[PDB]
Amino acid sequence: EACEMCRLGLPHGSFFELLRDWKKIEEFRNKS
Amino acid sequence: EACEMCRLGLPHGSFFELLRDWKKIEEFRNKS
Amino acid sequence: GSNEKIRSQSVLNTLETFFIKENHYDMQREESSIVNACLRYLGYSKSMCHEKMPIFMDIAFIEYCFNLSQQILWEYSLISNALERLENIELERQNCMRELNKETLNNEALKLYSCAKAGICRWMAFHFLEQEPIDHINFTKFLQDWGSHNEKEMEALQRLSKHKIRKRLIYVSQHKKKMPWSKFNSVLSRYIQCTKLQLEVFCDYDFKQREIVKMLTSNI
Amino acid sequence: GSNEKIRSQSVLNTLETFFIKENHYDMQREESSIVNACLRYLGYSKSMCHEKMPIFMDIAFIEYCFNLSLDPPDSQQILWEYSLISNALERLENIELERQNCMRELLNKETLNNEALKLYSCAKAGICRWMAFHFLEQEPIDHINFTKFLQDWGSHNEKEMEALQRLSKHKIRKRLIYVSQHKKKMPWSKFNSVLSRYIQCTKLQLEVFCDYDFKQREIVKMLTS
Ligand SMILES: [Zn+2]
Ligand SMILES: [Zn+2]
Repeated sequence: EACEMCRLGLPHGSFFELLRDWKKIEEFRNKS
Repeated sequence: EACEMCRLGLPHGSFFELLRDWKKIEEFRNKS
Repeated sequence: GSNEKIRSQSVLNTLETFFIKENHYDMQREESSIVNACLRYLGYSKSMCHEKMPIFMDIAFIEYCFNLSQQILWEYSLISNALERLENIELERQNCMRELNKETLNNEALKLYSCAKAGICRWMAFHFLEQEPIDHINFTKFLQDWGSHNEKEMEALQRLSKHKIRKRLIYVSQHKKKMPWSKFNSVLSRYIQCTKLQLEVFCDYDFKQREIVKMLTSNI
Repeated sequence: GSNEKIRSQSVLNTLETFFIKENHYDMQREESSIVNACLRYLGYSKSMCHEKMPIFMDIAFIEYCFNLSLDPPDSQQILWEYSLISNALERLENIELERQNCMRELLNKETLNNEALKLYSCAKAGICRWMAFHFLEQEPIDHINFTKFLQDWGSHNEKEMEALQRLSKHKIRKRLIYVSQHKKKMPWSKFNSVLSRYIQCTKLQLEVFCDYDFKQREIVKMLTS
């Protein structure tokens, strides 16, 4: 119960940021 | 070499047929 | 070559953790995308084409196909394949059991099996009979393949097929309401849970039935 | 709670089997969908929100993000964007920290360690530089994020980073001339080689000494005889 993001069920942490970054690169290479 | 589907590189076998059947059920339940 | 084997094996092991439930598997919306991606990967995996499909796949399919948790697709090719996978489950049950409560459960599976198989074959037949025009070739081809233990019931459906739509609907509608689908949903659900229970207890599978075994030991 | 823990650990094991390469990871068409689905599953998994990410994920990310190659060239595959590249440097730092930590706890050990350190500093600086080049060619310059980037990732190189901040005040032609000339002198292919070697050197160290498997058996076999 320390983590308010976990309490609200919202996505966060390393695996989430990896996902977003991974998606950014895919986006960039399909357009390009 | 013996299996001509393997030689042709086309999909076949239990896992493929399971896939097709699973997709049919999904397509049916998606507009229901 | 065989790195593709290792990838495919690993994808299959992930499906095992998603599919093997205590109760029945269903597609929760948070898991559709990965389960689909796993199934498509195994489906197109060159290394998996002639590989023995684990029995948890057939069980998850039956649980999914008949919504065991108008949702069932009553289509000839699909239900035929569904019955074939239900058969695969039963053969695997028999072999694994062949190696007091052992025989009670074994007999319970045998009765639920035939009863479930009958229910599926019957309701497929009802669906053939509701169409207009009927496909007499496939209707017949289906009854020959699957309803060969309930032959007098299939004989009756065969000669019902000669009547036109109005009378077919009246027989089907009255016989649907005499024994509704909920009966067979309950029989089929019980055959799956009884098979899972047998295989974990005696044949050393793992269907997350540890808690179910402790409740039967308690005496309720 | 514990069941979705198990499911997320299994998705992670499947990713391990797709990401760990003898050479460098790249996204193949036939794996796109399952790799994307596994990454999204882990990204929303409640049980993974405060799990330490295994080092193979960072490595795969770095290989993918910088489009690393050993043997072979592709036209502009690297997304030079502040937030992405800052997160990439963080993940490279994590690889380095893992490598340093595991190397603390046969006769080639000191050499492999020292070679990784040199390669890390050079890789880090090269990524910094090329990100800075990108900033310098934007018009107008994003001075807040540009200054922020250099503070965070140009503390060791404080001598070079004074010049870029002065250069950012000059007009676009001057900045373009500078970048043009500095790219010809030290092109990206040099840093592709540095990163590739950092990553491959690290994988070997971690395999031989620190009990990882990064599919370097053939490099270890050659290092015997
Ligand atoms: Zn949290
Ligand atoms: Zn084949």
